[PDB]
Amino acid sequence: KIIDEQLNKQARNLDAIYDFNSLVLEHNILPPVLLEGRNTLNLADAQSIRISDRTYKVAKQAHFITTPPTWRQYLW
Amino acid sequence: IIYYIQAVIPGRAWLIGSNGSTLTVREGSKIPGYGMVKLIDSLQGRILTSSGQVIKFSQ
Amino acid sequence: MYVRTNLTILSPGWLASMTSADGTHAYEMQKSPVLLVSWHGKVMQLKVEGL
Amino acid sequence: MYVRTNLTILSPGWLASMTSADGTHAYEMQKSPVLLVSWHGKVMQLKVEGL
Amino acid sequence: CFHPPYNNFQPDRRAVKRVGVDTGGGTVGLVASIYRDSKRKIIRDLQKQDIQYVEYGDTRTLIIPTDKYFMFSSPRLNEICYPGLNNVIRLLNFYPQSTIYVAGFTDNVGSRSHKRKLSQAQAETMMTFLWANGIAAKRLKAEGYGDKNAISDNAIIHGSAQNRRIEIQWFTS
Amino acid sequence: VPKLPCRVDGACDATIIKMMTDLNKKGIKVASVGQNYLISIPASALFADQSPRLNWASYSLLNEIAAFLKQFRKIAITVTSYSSKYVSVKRERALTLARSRVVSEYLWSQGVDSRIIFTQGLGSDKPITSYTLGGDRSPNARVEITFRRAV
Amino acid sequence: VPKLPCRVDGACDATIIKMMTDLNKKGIKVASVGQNYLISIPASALFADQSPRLNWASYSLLNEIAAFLKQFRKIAITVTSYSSKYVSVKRERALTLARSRVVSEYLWSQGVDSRIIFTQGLGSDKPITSYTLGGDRSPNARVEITFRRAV
Amino acid sequence: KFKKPPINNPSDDATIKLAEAAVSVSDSMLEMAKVEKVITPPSKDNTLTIPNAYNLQARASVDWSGPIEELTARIAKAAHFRFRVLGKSPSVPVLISISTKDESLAEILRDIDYQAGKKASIHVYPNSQVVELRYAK
Amino acid sequence: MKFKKPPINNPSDDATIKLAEAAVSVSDSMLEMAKVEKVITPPSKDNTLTIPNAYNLQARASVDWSGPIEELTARIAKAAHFRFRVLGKSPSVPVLISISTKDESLAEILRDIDYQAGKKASIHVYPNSQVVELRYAKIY
Amino acid sequence: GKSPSVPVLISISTKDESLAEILRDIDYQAGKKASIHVYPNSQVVELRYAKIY
Amino acid sequence: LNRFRYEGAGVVTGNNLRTSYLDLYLANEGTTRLAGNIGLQKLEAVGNGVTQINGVSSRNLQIVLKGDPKVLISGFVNLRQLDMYGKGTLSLYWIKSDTLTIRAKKAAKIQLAGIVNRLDVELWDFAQFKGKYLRAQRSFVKTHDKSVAEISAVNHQSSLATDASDIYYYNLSKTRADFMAFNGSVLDMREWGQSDLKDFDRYNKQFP
Repeated sequence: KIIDEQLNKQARNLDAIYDFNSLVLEHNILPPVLLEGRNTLNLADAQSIRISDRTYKVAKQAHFITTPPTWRQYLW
Repeated sequence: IIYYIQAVIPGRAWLIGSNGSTLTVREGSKIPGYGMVKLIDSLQGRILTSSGQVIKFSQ
Repeated sequence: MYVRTNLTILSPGWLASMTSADGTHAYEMQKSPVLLVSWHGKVMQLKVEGL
Repeated sequence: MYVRTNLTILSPGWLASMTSADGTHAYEMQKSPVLLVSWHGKVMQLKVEGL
Repeated sequence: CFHPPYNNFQPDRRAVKRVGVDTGGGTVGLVASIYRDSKRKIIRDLQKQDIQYVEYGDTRTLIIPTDKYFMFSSPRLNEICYPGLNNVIRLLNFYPQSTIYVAGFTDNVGSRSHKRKLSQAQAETMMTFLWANGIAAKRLKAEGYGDKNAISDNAIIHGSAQNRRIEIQWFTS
Repeated sequence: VPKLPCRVDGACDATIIKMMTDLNKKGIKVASVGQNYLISIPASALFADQSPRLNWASYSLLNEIAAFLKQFRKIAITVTSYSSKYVSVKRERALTLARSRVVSEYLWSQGVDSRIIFTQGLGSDKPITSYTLGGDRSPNARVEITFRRAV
Repeated sequence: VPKLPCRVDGACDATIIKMMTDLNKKGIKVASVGQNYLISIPASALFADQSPRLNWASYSLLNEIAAFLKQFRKIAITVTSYSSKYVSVKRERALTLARSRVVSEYLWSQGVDSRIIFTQGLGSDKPITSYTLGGDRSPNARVEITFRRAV
Repeated sequence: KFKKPPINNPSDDATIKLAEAAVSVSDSMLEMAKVEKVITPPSKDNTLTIPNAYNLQARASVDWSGPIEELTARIAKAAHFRFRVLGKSPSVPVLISISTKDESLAEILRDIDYQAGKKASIHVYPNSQVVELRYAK
Repeated sequence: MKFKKPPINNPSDDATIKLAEAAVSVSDSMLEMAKVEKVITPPSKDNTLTIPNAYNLQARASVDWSGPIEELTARIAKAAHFRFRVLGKSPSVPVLISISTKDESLAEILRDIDYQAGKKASIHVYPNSQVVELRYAKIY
Repeated sequence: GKSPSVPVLISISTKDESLAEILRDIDYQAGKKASIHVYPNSQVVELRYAKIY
Repeated sequence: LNRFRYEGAGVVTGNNLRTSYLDLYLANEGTTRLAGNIGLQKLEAVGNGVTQINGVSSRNLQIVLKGDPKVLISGFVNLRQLDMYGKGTLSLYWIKSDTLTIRAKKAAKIQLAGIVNRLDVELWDFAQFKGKYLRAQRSFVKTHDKSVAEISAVNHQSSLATDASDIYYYNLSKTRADFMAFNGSVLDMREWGQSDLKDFDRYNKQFP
């Protein structure tokens, strides 16, 4: 309760920094989410190691939406 | 080549060139790259050119 | 849940949306114990009960 | 075990290592009750709780 | 008596007021005046406030908190803490020939150009304030750096809060 | 929680304040700004007349300042020396360097947990004051220590 | 009952009408027509002679006005500044606009739960009274605030 | 004698850092929008101007949603102007939907041609009181 | 001899600290992204060509609005005494605008609104007849 | 060069020697993995990783 | 020819004069016309007379008036310091200088235009200084009772007024600092008509 009411008191800056509609694509479609890593090294066993510079993964494919999300469904 | 205005007075103006060329320019005078001077304004640092462009203060 | 009002719903999204010639907004969407709208530049929250 | 930190891990090694552009390290490794790390040229021990 | 807006930029007739209210004795009024206007008493008052003073040899420095003495993200100055500024003027009255440097320091977050502009704004505001307080401009010069010589870590909240600062340096000869 | 120490051992803020106040009362310059701390001592309590030798009685003050120093936690400590202008530049530089080297060696021998110790002496190149009437008695000649608090 | 508030928070109509009576007693013009309220303040009690500055005691009146405006629920506020004719038209307009900016800024710093605030200065471009013997002492020079009580 | 501090002021280090971060991100987003947004030249915009004729200054209310040909014919009849079209009628006729209460047929035609855009446009001659609907190719 | 340091404030909150820790990284990332975008794409012109300021546009304003657009711009026009026109059509999806500032005049306020609208809508002004024209994005 | 995924570790415990000797010792202990170079007239100290594999 | 001191209340007129430096001491309302190219670092006039000079080019010049002359000077001058104590009027065309210090006591009507890198102004009473078209990078203004100052600051502006002192600035400096003691006033007093006017930013919103 304390943290929720503190967050509610400090409201405007939260949305001001975490707006999404400014990032939403023109076609009212949420652009997808990407994950990046660098300097990856793995060892499977003896005589088996693999090294890569950077890796990129797609988390969630893009899709339509009616309204931009908010901090509501993430913080409170 | 680009010119600029430095000091502006009713009737008389002070002109600088891209190479540092100085000029004490009156209403009646030919200015290179911009043609002939017609009118100057003390209120607004805008000088129209006979060629058709506008010269303002530098930034 | 089907909701009729004259506000502008923002939070939960929806599926079915329509508007009258007088600006009355009707929506159909998934159940949710709350809603969040904007009135005249002020964000306000609506409590949904009866679930 | 998966560990997220920004220090350097010494004692039990690991199998998967990754580092962000920011400077945050992540490791997937075997399970252990303790870890040995280098802080600023100084050794340090970390006790693991809730195995 | 006095006026809260810096008494409209005039010297304070404070000792006469103190001795008058005392007589309302001469000796006790005089000792009260000397106790009030003692330099060490002034320094103790600054310590009582959120202002720091440092002396080392013949070069001396003053430390001012940007947040406590400024409107946030504003080259304007909060008027609440005006006693500190009055004390500053009274203390600098004791060094009528020293040259002046003033400098400003901000945090590590945001556009570097924006940081530089804000620091310049703060420094110029302070210098102009002093100029209005009555020192000829030829004795002063302002400077607002970025986040170069930090006195504390910026990855710590309290460290950065201590880091953002206003410094005033002055020599003697 | 019981396994975890309540505080870093041997630490007491009251003791820190008390000893720092006592040191400044003795007359050794101590200054604190943020995490950056500086201290300064005139050579009159350490060396003879332009001498790279340590007076025996100075060991008590050395022990006291070392005890205060070890209270905090650090990474690197810098010690620098400043001297008067007596003969040349080379002689002054060598004397300052030797003094700094010796005091750094003794400090490191003492129980101080500093990862790095840097030492140097600039002689009479950056005077702190224009008043140069005295020689080794001048406040300009001195030895100073600086460090950054480690979190 | 305790869950859903009976009224908008901080609502005391008795206090509101009492403070309105006090303001009208002090001479600040307060008027209500329909759902629209207007308040006029003579510039003499706030500013100096043709000055963009305020005396320290004026902050009390400013605080009273802010406390009043806190109570009501609104969206838009309009503030305008009228003055006499002194030298020109542009100078008077600039003075009025600056005064409006200052009062609006202090109000916004205070907790006025608005959405939009407009500031305008008209100088002496529209008088209010045929009597214009006084300068800033004349009642014509003043400031005015207008708003509508929305639901 | 009493100038109270602002009520909702960031009187804490965390709050002031948050507000500074908000300013920074707002500035960054503003720069993003500034660089990405495309403008159009007013010297080259394709919007038919006001015909500035007296009979075009009347006021009316109109609701419509459908083919534009009969609508513009009726508007021309109301304005007492001859009306004609040129081109080939598309298989799927251009459709608009205008709901309005009190304005003038000049703005009506302006918005009509705006919504038409590529498929067709309109031209007005006040010298010979005529309106032409020109199709595309 | 009491010893202290200048900045002493009210106690903070750990959750706020964590929020700041996230926010600083987010802001730095946005700054870098804006820098690289500016580098890759050179801007050409500015909206001030189509939205030139004029007299009686200096009456000042301060707003805080994070909702729809139409009523906001209508109130602005009513204050300015300008005839309001709308071209195009409001789509089913509403166009939302978030704005918060203090002491900004009409011209730059409108320019900021236009920039934030970006691709969805556009604003134009005509001081000759005191006309404010809002045009939607007609596509598809 | 690029920092390898395997970090480079050292163990240094000495007393009162020159910075040049410290750096030479560091380079010796690094060995095949990295190298140290100095440009005095430019006051530049540089390290280079080993391009290998 | 290097010196000219005129006393005798006569009329002097000359044109097409060339020199390196000369010093002039005019007296007794000597109606003086000069139409030559002349450099000079000193000049004094008694007052109550008119004087026209066309063409001045010197590395330095210092002038302090005593009476109430009516002077007009054309050319390029690097000035240092000016003082006024009577009912004087002065006007120039262009000045390529960096440091200027102006003191005004009784009445001075000064029409200046040029480039200034640092300017200090002190006005006591009945001083109306129209430094319009005189762009200055650094400006400092101190005004006592009954002073009017039209200024053209560029980047950094400092201004203090005691009471009934009006300062109008015809340009937005990147840094502004204005203070009023009793009845001071500082106003933008701009056009509002230009199509390319710029408004306040983060580093400008200083409120009177």
